[PDB]
Amino acid sequence: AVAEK
Amino acid sequence: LPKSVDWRKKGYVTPVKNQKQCGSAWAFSATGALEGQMFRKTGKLVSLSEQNLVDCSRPQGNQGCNGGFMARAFQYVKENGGLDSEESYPYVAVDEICKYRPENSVAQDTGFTVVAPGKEKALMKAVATVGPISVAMDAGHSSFQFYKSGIYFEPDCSSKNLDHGVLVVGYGFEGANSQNSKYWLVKNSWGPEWGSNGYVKIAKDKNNHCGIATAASYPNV
Ligand SMILES: [Cl-]
Ligand SMILES: [Cl-]
Repeated sequence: AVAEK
Repeated sequence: LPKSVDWRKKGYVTPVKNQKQCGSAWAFSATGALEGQMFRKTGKLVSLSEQNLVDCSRPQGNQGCNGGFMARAFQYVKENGGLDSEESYPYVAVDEICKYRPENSVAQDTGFTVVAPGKEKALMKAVATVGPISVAMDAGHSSFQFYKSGIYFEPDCSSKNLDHGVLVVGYGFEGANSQNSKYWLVKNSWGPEWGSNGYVKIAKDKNNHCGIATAASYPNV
């Protein structure tokens, strides 16, 4: 899953 | 087995990375596990190339920024003969041309070992005896996106339908009693700003919470 920063 | 384990304290783990807007967590989980094993074998910690996995492992079943599996990445490294360093094959978070160069390889594997599915005690044995372990989990929750402290527990978590690859670097417990308030130490790939410096404590021996022992594996070096 993605969500980065 | 030990009451607690933390491979970060022994030099096995690289700083936290950031996958950005690319579905490549499976590649970061696999490089994390290979980085541990190469350190156990040689004494040298070298950051490995997720981009090499993203661009080159389509034949094995991976889909780049659209998803993949850690076992398929270890299969690629075995069939390929090698894996490049992050320095030589940098991360750009998009699908690109395979640029694998044997002269820049800093890692190899002969296959991989699977942890028995569903078994948190089998996962505990592998973490204690081997090093960091690749694992799948259900991370699709706002509570996980905004995690900051504490032992993570989410009722909505599934132990069977998973969507994210991470790295188990250890396990521990709160308190003086080693037999309760247990947790898995997990390295994510959403940057050091996410979570607790890029890490999360996931509830341990609470019925395979979020699927951490459902599909666990490690490379054989
Ligand atoms: Cl896998
Ligand atoms: Cl920390």
